[PDB]
Amino acid sequence: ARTKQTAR
Amino acid sequence: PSCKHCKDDVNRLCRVCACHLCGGRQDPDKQLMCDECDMAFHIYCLDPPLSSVPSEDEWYCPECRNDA
Ligand SMILES: [Zn+2]
Ligand SMILES: [Zn+2]
Ligand SMILES: [Zn+2]
Ligand SMILES: [Zn+2]
Repeated sequence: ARTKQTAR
Repeated sequence: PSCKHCKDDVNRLCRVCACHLCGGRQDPDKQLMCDECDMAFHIYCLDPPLSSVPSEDEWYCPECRNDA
């Protein structure tokens, strides 16, 4: 799922 | 500003540009984006709350999801 920000 | 409802004020709640349920901007890494309405939801604000971000490609929020 999309998140507002991602680790990568 | 970017958001006309909160004028981007980091100290203000906004259910439009931040978590749609609590209005909080914290933990963007835990804010799921609805693949229908594009609103953000903390995993922990959902009912039921999720302990982690779902693995599946798409995610639909409580307002958009089909009846289970
Ligand atoms: Zn806003
Ligand atoms: Zn709503
Ligand atoms: Zn929230
Ligand atoms: Zn939605």
